[PDB]
Amino acid sequence: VESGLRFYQAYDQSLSLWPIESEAFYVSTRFGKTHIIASGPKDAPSLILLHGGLFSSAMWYPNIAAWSSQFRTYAVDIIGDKNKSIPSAAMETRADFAEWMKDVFDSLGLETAHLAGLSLGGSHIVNFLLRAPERVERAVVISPAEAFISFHPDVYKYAAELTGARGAESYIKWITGDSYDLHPLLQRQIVAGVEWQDEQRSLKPTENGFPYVFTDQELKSIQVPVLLMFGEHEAMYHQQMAFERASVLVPGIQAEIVKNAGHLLSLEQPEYVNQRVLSFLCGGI
Ligand code: NA
Ligand code: NA
Repeated sequence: VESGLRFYQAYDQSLSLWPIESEAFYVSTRFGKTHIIASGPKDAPSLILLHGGLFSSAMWYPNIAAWSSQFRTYAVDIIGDKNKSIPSAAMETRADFAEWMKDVFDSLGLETAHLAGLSLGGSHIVNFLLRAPERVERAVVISPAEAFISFHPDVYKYAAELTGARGAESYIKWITGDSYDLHPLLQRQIVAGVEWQDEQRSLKPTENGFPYVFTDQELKSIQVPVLLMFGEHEAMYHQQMAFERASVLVPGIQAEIVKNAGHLLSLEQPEYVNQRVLSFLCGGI
């Protein structure tokens, strides 16, 4: 609608921050046309990027130049969230999420890929590497939306109030923390995203979907290299407990808690995150 136009306009603004050339297009999936922003050398290994809830692929601007030197990066807009992907059938269960991603891989012509993701996209990645390990090279999970530990009860109050601008600002103020401000373009886009009343693109809890805490049983079964990163100031849960749990259960995991950052780790400490991910991704033998 009218709000939808304002959101699409804000998204296009945010994309002026993209530091390199890229190709935007849609791929077909059984859950709808999924928006991709692709960058980097066309013969380089594949890297799928999954944004946090409400942020869209635009949030990768301070990481994309570093990662697209050595990888063909595909920044994927999670279908059913506020972004350019266009939902058909609602994506509802954790099985659906992995099927959606298989279709994305398929439409992109990819047998395997590296994946890196924040928050919601981080939780997609854990779900994907569990259900489709054969399609995953190396996996990077940053500030995951649950997955390793339960949210603070608070999280649901903030989520429930995402019904207009006031709610979005309140969410942003809380999630960023007192030490970090979003770039004004991203601030605007996220607010306009929430203002846009579109239920098909509104994130909501579903029966056998997200949010989800993976069981000891599931986590012990992980068979791919995982890099797990939390910020010391993570507002959404006790990152120490998530760290301890992941470290104990996941075979060969590299897990860490980064100083002077909260939830939005790839945005707050891009210099560190950029290189840490490059180092991990090129760590395969
Ligand atoms: Na802030
Ligand atoms: Na915390």
